[PDB]
Amino acid sequence: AAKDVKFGNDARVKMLRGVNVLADAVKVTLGPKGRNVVLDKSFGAPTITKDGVSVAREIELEDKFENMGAQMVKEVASKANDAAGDGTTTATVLAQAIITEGLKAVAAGMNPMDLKRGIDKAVTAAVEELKALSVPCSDSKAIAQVGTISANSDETVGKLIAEAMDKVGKEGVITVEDGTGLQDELDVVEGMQFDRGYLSPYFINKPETGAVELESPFILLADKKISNIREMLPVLEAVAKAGKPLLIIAEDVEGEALATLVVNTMRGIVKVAAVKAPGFGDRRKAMLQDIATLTGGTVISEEIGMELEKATLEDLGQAKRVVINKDTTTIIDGVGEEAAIQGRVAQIRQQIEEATSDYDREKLQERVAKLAGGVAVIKVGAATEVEMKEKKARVEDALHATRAAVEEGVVAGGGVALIRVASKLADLRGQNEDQNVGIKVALRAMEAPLRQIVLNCGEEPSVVANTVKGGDGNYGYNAATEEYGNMIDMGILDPTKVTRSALQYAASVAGLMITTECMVTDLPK
Amino acid sequence: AAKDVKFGNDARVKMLRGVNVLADAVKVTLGPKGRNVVLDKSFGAPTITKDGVSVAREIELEDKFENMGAQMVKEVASKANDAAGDGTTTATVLAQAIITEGLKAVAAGMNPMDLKRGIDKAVTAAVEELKALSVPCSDSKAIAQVGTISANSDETVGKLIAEAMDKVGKEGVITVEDGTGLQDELDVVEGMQFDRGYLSPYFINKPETGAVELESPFILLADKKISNIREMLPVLEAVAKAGKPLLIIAEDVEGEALATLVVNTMRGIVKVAAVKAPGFGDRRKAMLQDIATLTGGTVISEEIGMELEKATLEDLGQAKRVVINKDTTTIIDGVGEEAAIQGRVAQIRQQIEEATSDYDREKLQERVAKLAGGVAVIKVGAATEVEMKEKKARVEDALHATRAAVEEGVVAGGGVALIRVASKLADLRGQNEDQNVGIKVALRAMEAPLRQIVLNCGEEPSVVANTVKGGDGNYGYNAATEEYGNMIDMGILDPTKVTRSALQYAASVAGLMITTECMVTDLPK
Amino acid sequence: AAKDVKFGNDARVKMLRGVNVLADAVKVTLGPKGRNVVLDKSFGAPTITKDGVSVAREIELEDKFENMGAQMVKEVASKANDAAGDGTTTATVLAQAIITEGLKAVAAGMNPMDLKRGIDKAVTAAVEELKALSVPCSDSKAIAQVGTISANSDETVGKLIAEAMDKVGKEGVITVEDGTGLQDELDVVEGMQFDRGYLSPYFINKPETGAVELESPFILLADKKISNIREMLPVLEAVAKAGKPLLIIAEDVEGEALATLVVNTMRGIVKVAAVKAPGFGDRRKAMLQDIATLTGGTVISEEIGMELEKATLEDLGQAKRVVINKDTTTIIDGVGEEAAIQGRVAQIRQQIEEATSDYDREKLQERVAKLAGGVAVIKVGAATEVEMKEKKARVEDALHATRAAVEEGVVAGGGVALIRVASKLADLRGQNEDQNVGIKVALRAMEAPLRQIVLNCGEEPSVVANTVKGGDGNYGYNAATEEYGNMIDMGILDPTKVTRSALQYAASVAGLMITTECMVTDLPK
Ligand SMILES: Nc1ncnc2c1ncn2[C@@H]1O[C@H](COP(=O)(O)OP(=O)(O)OP(O)(O)=S)[C@@H](O)[C@H]1O
Ligand SMILES: Nc1ncnc2c1ncn2[C@@H]1O[C@H](COP(=O)(O)OP(=O)(O)OP(O)(O)=S)[C@@H](O)[C@H]1O
Ligand SMILES: Nc1ncnc2c1ncn2[C@@H]1O[C@H](COP(=O)(O)OP(=O)(O)OP(O)(O)=S)[C@@H](O)[C@H]1O
Repeated sequence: AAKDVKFGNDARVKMLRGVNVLADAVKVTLGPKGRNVVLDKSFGAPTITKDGVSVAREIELEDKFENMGAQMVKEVASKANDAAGDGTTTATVLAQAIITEGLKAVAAGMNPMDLKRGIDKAVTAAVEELKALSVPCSDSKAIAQVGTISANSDETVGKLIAEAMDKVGKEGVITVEDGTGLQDELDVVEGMQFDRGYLSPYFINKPETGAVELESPFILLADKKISNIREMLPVLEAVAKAGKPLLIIAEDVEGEALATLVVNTMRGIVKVAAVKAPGFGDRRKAMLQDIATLTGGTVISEEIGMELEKATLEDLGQAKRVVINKDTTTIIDGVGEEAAIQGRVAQIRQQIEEATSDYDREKLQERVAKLAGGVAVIKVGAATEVEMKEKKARVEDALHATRAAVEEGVVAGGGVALIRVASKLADLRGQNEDQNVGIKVALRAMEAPLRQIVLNCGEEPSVVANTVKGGDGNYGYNAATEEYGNMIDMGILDPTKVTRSALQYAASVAGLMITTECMVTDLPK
Repeated sequence: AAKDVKFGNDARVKMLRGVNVLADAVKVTLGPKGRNVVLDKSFGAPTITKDGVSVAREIELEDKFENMGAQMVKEVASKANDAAGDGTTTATVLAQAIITEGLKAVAAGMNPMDLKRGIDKAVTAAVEELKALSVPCSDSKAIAQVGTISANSDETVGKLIAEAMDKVGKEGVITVEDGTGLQDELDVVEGMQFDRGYLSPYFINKPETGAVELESPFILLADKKISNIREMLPVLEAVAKAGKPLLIIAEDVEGEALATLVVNTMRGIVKVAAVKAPGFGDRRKAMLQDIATLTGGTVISEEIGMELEKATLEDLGQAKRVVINKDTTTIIDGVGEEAAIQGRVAQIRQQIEEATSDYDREKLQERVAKLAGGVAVIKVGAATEVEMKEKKARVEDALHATRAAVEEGVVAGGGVALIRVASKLADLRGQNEDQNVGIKVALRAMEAPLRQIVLNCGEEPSVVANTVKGGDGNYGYNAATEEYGNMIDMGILDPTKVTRSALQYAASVAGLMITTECMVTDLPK
Repeated sequence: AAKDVKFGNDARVKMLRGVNVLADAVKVTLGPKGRNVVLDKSFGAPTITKDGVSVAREIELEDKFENMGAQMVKEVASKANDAAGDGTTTATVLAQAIITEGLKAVAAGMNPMDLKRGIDKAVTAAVEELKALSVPCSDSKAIAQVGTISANSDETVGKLIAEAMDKVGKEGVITVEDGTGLQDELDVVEGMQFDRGYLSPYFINKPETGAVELESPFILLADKKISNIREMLPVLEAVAKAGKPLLIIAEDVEGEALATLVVNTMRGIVKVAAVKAPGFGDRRKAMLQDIATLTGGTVISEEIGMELEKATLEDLGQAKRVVINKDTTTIIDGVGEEAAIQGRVAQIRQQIEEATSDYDREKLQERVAKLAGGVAVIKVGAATEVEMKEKKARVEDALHATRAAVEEGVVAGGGVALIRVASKLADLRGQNEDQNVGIKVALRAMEAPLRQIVLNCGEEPSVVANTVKGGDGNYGYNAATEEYGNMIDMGILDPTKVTRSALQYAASVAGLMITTECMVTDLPK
């Protein structure tokens, strides 16, 4: 239809208003002293939440221009949340700071492209500087410490994460569900993890988590493009007779199949989920064979000649559980015999031995790693179900933070990492005045998180920020106790990966917003 | 859709207006001299009630922000009602007082978080002070007295509840039914009680009471989740042939099952209500076996291999009547033979003997307690049906108040307990000026119930409050007779539990509301 | 009446709008290719002028705040005009450029005071750079050249002014009148020069010239502060009998005295003007005695004991013509006998000889200089009266430009002096980022005059400015012939005192207006 076009400074001020609204709403909740934000619910009492993700998710604006500016900032912040699993409001605060200052400079007649270049130079220098500040978190002691800190200062969860990491390995797989007993337990069983997301969001049976949980499902294996609904009617009838949930592994699923599966799930007769095939090409076929070995299933490929119509329940694979993250999968305790798994591992090991290509050898090495290490499973232990769910959530987020710290490292949190790298990069200069201004904008915007935390605490942000800058090393402000001190000693730690991702994504969105003039949208109707 | 966002002081004033409206509407009906409140009935004459619960339930405003604030206060007040049984209007009055004073202080630039900390410290000291002031109510004489006072000064109900408590036990199960003869009767038979709530409010066949009553129903004992309606279609055919209502106890039911059961109940062909299974894991199965032994039913579990499709009426359990409270269940006189009942009791007794874990032994002990003590049945006795209903309601609310007093204790009522606690804590001080102001706000808000009661009586609230404060012990104001005196001599008594719950929940909602800035809601349309 | 107060950024934008309006209106007429501007005349046809002063004088805006901004810029531009004589539009263009860029920077969040400091540092460096670039104009050849260039390329007036200044002296005083014959005439006669302005503008009998012309007037000479009108009634009667205009030398006059003189001049019976006494103190008395010697008058002083009431026509002095200026005064051919003039000159010469104080000796030296050099009179010569007026105006403005060039020097005009200065000062840096920005604002605003001239010519200003910057020395753009070349060779020359004053005053107003927060006015009524 017709579309209103606003280009020039008016577009920029609309975008600025939108990012301002979203950033205020979401930054009010940053830190331990984050002030509550109450979101209206359609039916029943409103929810109260200091979680930045929820308040950001529930933000849409009336007028299209500032609404889409807010949507851009929200999308990049959610991307940052997906990258590291944390640091959403930090990313949005860094965004709001950089966009505000950069758009002020652009209104000041500066060249937007040079500002973009200066901000990019500043942020890459800050990223490598943070990598210089990073403290390794390889020892199990720091693993337990960060697990404790992430989960509201609980030592048991940190201990559990430490033991799981010791058992399954540094880069293994860790999952958590509920346990029957009051005591936490640990076990390791052959499993899986390949990075593929669900085809449609509607497969989520528990929206609050964002994944699915199929207790004892079948699993299908297919190297063939899902073309017609007629191909999987026999398996649908079989699974309906079985009264048991089902999963689908396919090369790709067509939109008509998307509509059919969504309709079937809404009907509730069959609980079917589908996910993209992992890997690619002959590697994809080999790992599909690995999954068939795991679950006792069989790969149905057109080249072989078999068809999805000729599929019996015996041909289908099985597992005792499966969870699909938004961009990852995990099957646990494949029914397939362990002797066959060992044989397949040995076969791929000789494939590694004969391998000459470096990247193919890396693919084979990670294939044997994921096929032999399996998955470590955690079961939470307490008395009542409310504490089951809350402690399960604590374990989940602590595991996310701990793995993020293991991947890259851990730096003194509380927003002092950014302060320290900013003070380090005080002498950075670009190729002209505009690039220098952009660099200074980035540097002064990287002080935003600490200032916001202090403002939420109620103290004067400028005084605390100046005091923190005066100190050196990890000297910083404690929001909880309102006392200065070595941030690492008091346990306030934030994974280097989360801060790096938040900073980089905020810089990316801010640079992309600074260099925008035209903005086409539907008419207000 | 688009969402209007209001953050800052305007959010606070909107929420203050909403709580003011709800608090006025519900506090006008506090105490014995509560003024009547009139509400719409869509068809017919309006209803008239001094009951705070109804007037609070029917309040929800037109503009979104104050509406949602009123919804917060209403939700917390209803939570207090569910926890204790009464004290809803007291909770809302305390919440209004604390909100008004706290927001007035926050407008004065005081730190919201410190105010919340001060209020929390004050209310914790207040709660332990109430526990200090608590008077035990273990004697049957005070049990009868509180039962009499709760039920509009009726001694017969106090006598009945005293006899029932003596017969079954202190922490037994008490139930009230309708009797044939004018004389009141009492009989105790093997029964059940586990704390689980209904899946959907639509199961409620009697909305005014909040539960359901099934005369001589079947009960379907299950162990797995409900995946398809096909699993219990033969059960539905059997219960339709029987023409007698049915209940479902199972691990869980899903959304399509809820829709199916709601549609079936609206049809009226089958009267079916489902409830979540009790316990957790192995003890869940143990108490399911206990239910099987009570009702003569059989546990259906996929692990055993049994399926819901092959369900026969003989396999179904039975009872002579069933009532499911909003968050509790009771089955009375399970048809199952009593012999197996004491066999199971003895078995679990030896399980207690061999038990080494303390909490598992506690679960086994409460299991044998609930399996041996059974349920008390107290059928009301009078001439006509109108007095049947009103006296049944009186027995219900008197039972709630009496058990609440038994659990914790009983303190001087009329709002004097809070006055005495506030006077005791007059010297409490926090860590700075803001926490001190918060503590003083809580303390001066503790005088709201007595002041409101006196204002409803039409006297001068400040004069009566000052006179009560001048006195010591339990010296207070008898609203009914408009004369001072020892509040316990004339029997005006409040359970410690209800006052404690009201105070704590008012403090909690006040802490959440004081520290709120952002408020997102749909546009006014 | 009440007063509307506007402080903050809205004040800056209001002032910016006002100065933008004034600057556009007045800058359209800059340079030789200045576009015509049409003003409005209350009665008759509109006037048409390319003169910047005329268009600026007639601009005041309906909105009060814009009007205050415009009036500030107009005041400082008129002050710049008064300092040198020509360069009003250049001053306004510089002021507009600096104001626009500086207020844009202030909106960019930079410190106004540091911006003002940077601009002041830049303009001081620019002023000393102009003094470096200055070329002496002592030779009569360049004097005739600049006289020709100022007077629309007329060589005769350049010749005349050269001869006159050779006759009198470098720092002499030059005057122009109308001659009976078509041939130009020149003569030197004993005269006077002291710097004092008219007490009220209403004394101006010729508003288009801003001065008074009294043919053969009497001159009063008084050292006493005017007190009452009765003191000069007898002299007023005497001069009314004489039927001749009068001029008054007095220590000072008050409100009622000047009001009565204004009333009398409006009546037209007596055409009397009054000017403040020159200098100060015993020097004032000594050169009042010099004036008495010049005109044959007498000093009337209370200390001597003589009063203004006792004043005969013989006591009054005489001259053959007198002209007042806004801040200057000259009397020509005092009737006083030349022998007395020589005697007084000798007396003050011996006073110089005995003088020991350096500054008193300087006053004595300039006193003898003005008492011996006298005045120059240049009678313009042509046929008709219209060319009489236009050539007299040409002589006046050429004389102003030539004396301005003689005082300080002459630099390559056409706006390239400032271009070269800005290019020279490209490496100047302040004490921080804000001062650096202010310096760059001043430097980029120095290019405004040439850009505006080129834009008036219709060419692309950026291209011509870049070409001129590329060249070095006095290479520049000729607006009239639209071809590049050497300014000195092409005769486009500007006094170094006309450009310095414009630049300094533009910088002064820009600094004074950048650091303006609050701005009160009267209500719009
Ligand atoms: N008590 C504390 N005092 C100071 N800084 C803290 C404290 N607790 C956490 N942080 C820091 O807060 C940053 C993360 O922001 P928070 O909102 O507090 O936590 P979060 O779980 O990351 O929430 P978001 O919305 O994802 S940023 C990290 O740099 C932590 O080191
Ligand atoms: N005769 C009395 N004199 C003084 N106070 C009384 C008297 N009778 C009851 N009260 C008090 O009045 C309050 C009763 O409040 P209600 O009007 O029943 O509402 P509520 O108990 O706060 O909550 P609900 O859900 O409405 S019962 C309690 O604090 C009693 O202690
Ligand atoms: N032929 C020319 N080529 C280029 N520039 C010229 C030429 N003739 C004059 N100029 C410049 O044009 C400007 C003359 O400006 P004007 O229009 O006279 O206003 P102004 O001199 O700034 O002030 P006033 O009071 O109006 S005279 C000076 O900067 C001259 O150096």
